[PDB]
Amino acid sequence: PKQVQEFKQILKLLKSGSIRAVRVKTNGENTKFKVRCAKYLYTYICADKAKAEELKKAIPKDIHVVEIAKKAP
Amino acid sequence: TGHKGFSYKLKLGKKIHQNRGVPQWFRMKTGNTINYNFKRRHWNRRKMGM
Amino acid sequence: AVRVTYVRKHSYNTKSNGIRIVKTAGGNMTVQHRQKISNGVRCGDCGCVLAGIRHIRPHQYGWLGKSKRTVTRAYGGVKCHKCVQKKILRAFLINEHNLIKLAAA
Amino acid sequence: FSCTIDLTNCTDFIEPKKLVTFFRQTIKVQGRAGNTKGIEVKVADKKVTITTSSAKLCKRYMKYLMKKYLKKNNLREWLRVISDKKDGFELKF
RNA sequence: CUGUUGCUUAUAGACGAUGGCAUCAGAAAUCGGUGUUGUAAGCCUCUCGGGUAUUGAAUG
RNA sequence: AGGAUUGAAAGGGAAUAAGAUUAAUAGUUCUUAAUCAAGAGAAAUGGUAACAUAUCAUGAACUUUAAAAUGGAGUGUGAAAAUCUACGGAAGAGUUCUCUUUUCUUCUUAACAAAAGUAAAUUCCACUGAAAUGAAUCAAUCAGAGAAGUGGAAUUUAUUGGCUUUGUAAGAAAUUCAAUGAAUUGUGGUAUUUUUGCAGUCUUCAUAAAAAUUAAAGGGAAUCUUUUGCUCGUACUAAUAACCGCAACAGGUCUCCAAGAAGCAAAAUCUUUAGUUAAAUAGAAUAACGCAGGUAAGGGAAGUCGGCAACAUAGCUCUGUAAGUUAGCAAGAAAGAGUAGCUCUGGUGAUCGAAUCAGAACUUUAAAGGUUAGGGG
Repeated sequence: PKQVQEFKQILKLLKSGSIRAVRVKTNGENTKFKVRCAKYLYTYICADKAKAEELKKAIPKDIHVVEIAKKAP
Repeated sequence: TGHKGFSYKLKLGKKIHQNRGVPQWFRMKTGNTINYNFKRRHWNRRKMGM
Repeated sequence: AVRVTYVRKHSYNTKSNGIRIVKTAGGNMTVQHRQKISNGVRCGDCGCVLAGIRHIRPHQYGWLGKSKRTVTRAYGGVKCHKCVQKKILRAFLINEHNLIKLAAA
Repeated sequence: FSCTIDLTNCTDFIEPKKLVTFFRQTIKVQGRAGNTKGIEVKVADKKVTITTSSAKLCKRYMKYLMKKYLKKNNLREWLRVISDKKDGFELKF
């Protein structure tokens, strides 16, 4: 597992076709966008709800998205 | 031991297979004298020496 | 305290059977397997440990980057800077001495 | 600090007064059971709270003296003090 | 008549034996006498207190 | 091109972890997340320097170097874990007519990677040139073939880069509550032990493996995605019942992990987690003679081949300690005094804390002695 640091690199990950799945985990303070790629699982810790919504919109519609909360699937 | 050669394990399995008694149907054959297998052994009674 | 067991079937505390007991989830402790401590590179002349090269197992040098297993200098990774500096002065001063002593003195 | 005791199903067993006093002459504000001038117990109708600010007290402190009650009045076998996970305690059978 | 059995029986005893009683029998606590230790627990004083006491001790 | 085979389930060695799961297997299954190997899709910069740059930035024959790969003792010290403890609590449990803001339990997190913040030790580099000699360590040791100072580079510290922190990752797990759903999961310590490194010191008429295999150098010849990963072992005991002694034999048989009290101590003794209450049958009675463990008036080796056996001395502190001697010892010689409980005071540090030492009142059954623990000449 690797972590992307700022908002720019994460977008290029969803823009690229290498993506396989996306899981969004909402915590009591932040929300993590975990992009399941071929080799690694990249994650972005978004602490701003406004920028979280922007990242949710940028997800391609043909990919599976899992929304996680206090209860795991 | 846990660690053993492949052919040694198969000889251990054969000794397990041969440690069995005469089946019931065999004992009902006419003119039958084989009721108990005398080549039988147990781990705590006779060591098979291999 | 929590007592542990070996995971592999090596029952003796040899050099390759080093372990570390670390804490895991729920309070139980698991057994790791720790690497052996390795030496570094030495200068071929003075036998001093070379700088800029990590002390890892021989097969792990292949995994490193190209620049991480040498020094960007002549005889880098086999001779110290003091080892090299004397090689340069030996080469130039002996040849210069031969030029004047012999070779049309 | 404001912790309450919920007695919505044991008012017949415990009348809220006594309990309103119990605390008053029993918190050891500085080792003295009774000198709770800074503790605001009041009545709070069905519930009983302490809403104390000046004095030092804790939730486990409150559960301790609550258990002193049901043992003192021999009814600890019937009830059992459980925290409501909301800085308060409620009694269960 | 004697033996068994009961009193987890004693003046007896390895087991037998021996001795005693067997319904006015026996057993039991309790109380009193008699001893040992040393002054209980709650609040120097309560306090010569408290505790034990046949188990092979003596009354009722 | 240089010498063939075999020889280690404790030597060398490419690469996997956490949680869950089974009546029984699990670094092997399942979930999630990784790693390794073998495949497929006229040749760069920076820094004075030590040296540094998500592959970068070519590098053949040949040669060289390094690694794999090297005793032991003792001292100091970095980090982790366990134990103990300070602050702040959340949840549950125990005691409670006598008190106890109380006692106890949980408050966790892997492989592999990241790089907010920040260490200890060592070795090098640049400036300058030290005598009125300085620098420093528990000890040492070091310096014009260049100290100290200032500023830098590198490496080691149980994976990346040692520690906190981060991704994995809370969605797991732990502890609770309700009838699957909800709650929590701070911060510290100039304390002890174990483990793991490090640094110098000492010691040898002892100097304490090799190869597979890997990297670098000198030389200058030539011009991200994806696939596969074969064979065999893997159950169980490992011993007061699974092994060797004819046996469920008080004998023998190599290792790993390791809590509290008390103490110098991994001693004896008691307890926690775990295991067990069965381990060649018992009941009544309470003779002799036994086996094991004790005690004893007065005397004190008179017993006996012989102090055999038993008794006796015993920890710590202070005072003191002879002849002899290979001058090192004898020596814990011998001999003497002290030691408890409670209430205080003082000494030993850092910018709150350590158990240790000394002294003073008062009280008592006058104190190492429960266990452990030299008899001496």
